[PDB]
Amino acid sequence: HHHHHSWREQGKPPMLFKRFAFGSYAQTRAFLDALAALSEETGQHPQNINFGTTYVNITLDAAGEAERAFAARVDALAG
Amino acid sequence: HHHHHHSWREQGKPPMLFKRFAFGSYAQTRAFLDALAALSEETGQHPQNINFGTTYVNITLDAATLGEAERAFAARVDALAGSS
Ligand code: NI
Ligand code: NI
Repeated sequence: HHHHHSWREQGKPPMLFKRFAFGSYAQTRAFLDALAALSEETGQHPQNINFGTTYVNITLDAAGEAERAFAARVDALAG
Repeated sequence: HHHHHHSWREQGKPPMLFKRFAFGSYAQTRAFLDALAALSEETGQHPQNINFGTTYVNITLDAATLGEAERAFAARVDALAGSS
């Protein structure tokens, strides 16, 4: 049990989707920088990232244990 | 090479400008994304949405309009992609 907003599983070949919210552009930008660093280190890239000034939508495609662990590393970065 | 000189597309009910940029590698896409963040901070102008993968970036600009401030932002984004 935790207090993070859940990742939603959807689509025929399943995907994990989550919308992260931030209080300002600077907080969104700082998170996107840490998310880029995470993908660069791991070689694991979400299938899609899209963002505005106060939100980041992330979609992870089925490679599973590894997808859930990457979603947990992203949740840890958000807070 | 990919082509970055195509026109921005005008689309949607309150008009928006839309363009997709494609790159040959993650390094090139990432350099463009980092330069786009610097541009937004320089201008204080932020796209409505930036939507990307490892080899492409889709940008949507909203009406402040649409006027010349939005078109000038679009042209500076083209110059970051190598088109001027
Ligand atoms: Ni052409
Ligand atoms: Ni050519």
